[PDB]
Amino acid sequence: ELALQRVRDIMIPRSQMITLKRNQTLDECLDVIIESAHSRFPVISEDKDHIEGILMAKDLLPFMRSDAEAFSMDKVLRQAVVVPESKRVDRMLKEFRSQRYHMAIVIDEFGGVSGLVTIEDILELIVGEIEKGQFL
Amino acid sequence: ELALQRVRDIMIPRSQMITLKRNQTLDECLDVIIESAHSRFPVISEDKDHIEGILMAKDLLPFMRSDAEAFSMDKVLRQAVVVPESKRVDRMLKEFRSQRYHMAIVIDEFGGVSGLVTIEDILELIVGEIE
Ligand SMILES: Nc1ncnc2c1ncn2[C@@H]1O[C@H](COP(=O)(O)O)[C@@H](O)[C@H]1O
Ligand SMILES: Nc1ncnc2c1ncn2[C@@H]1O[C@H](COP(=O)(O)O)[C@@H](O)[C@H]1O
Repeated sequence: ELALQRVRDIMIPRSQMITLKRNQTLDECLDVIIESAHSRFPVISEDKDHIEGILMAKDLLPFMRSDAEAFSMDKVLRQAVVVPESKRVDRMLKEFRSQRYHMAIVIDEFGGVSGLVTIEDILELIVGEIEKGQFL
Repeated sequence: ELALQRVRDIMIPRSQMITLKRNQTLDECLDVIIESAHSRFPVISEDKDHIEGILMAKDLLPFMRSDAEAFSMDKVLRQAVVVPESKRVDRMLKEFRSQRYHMAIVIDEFGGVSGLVTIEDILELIVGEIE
């Protein structure tokens, strides 16, 4: 059943993505991170169609030490992985697992950002199927 | 297949739990959290047999704001959920899902802490079965 669904069917659409701007202050970033409670965030330049990388909330913790250097986006920004929306979900899960990451940026047939997908949503689909089977 | 396993079979044993002490400073907590790379931590008093609660690393972030109050353990400590070693894993998964949490403390029949169990490890069992 995983082999038959595409990432587009399970992705978080572009409009629902919680992102950070490359030049936002630490306080603004914190407001977004704390309010949304997510762990990872696409980082954009001007708009959600231009993703510069991913920020992981955990990577902020070292900058909370009493003697740490100052935070800067350049110090924590990681490269984002991009996948086409047509990718099969079983292959997406295999890729998350083998390459050891959690979030991909999803692009459509025109090259624009159509959303994001995470390994957690694939696991949610699997367990959801478990609970549906248990419902019937 | 989950119904045939017990939490004892999949738990992180007591000796391997990465914990924080109730009276640790923010710097000490950060050292443990950053080194271990975990997201959630049992909080203990004298020893791992007395769990006072759970600390979630994300709950430290509000104290990073430029105008935030000072950190203290009392501001972030969360209540811990306890389950017996004998609990069947299908029931544990149902509980994590319905109550929407990730980590439970595992105790033996005498009241001692035998370890901790997480939803991530159950999901690892499931995905392992898929692949
Ligand atoms: N930056 C984000 N924007 C929108 N949704 C997200 C984001 N990060 C995670 N999610 C969604 O929230 C779920 C829980 O992940 P998290 O909130 O990071 O624990 C994921 O499986 C996604 O469906
Ligand atoms: N505080 C902890 N002490 C020991 N193991 C943990 C702790 N938190 C999570 N784990 C385990 O470490 C692995 C990754 O979980 P996490 O670090 O929360 O992403 C899983 O096998 C968890 O069961």
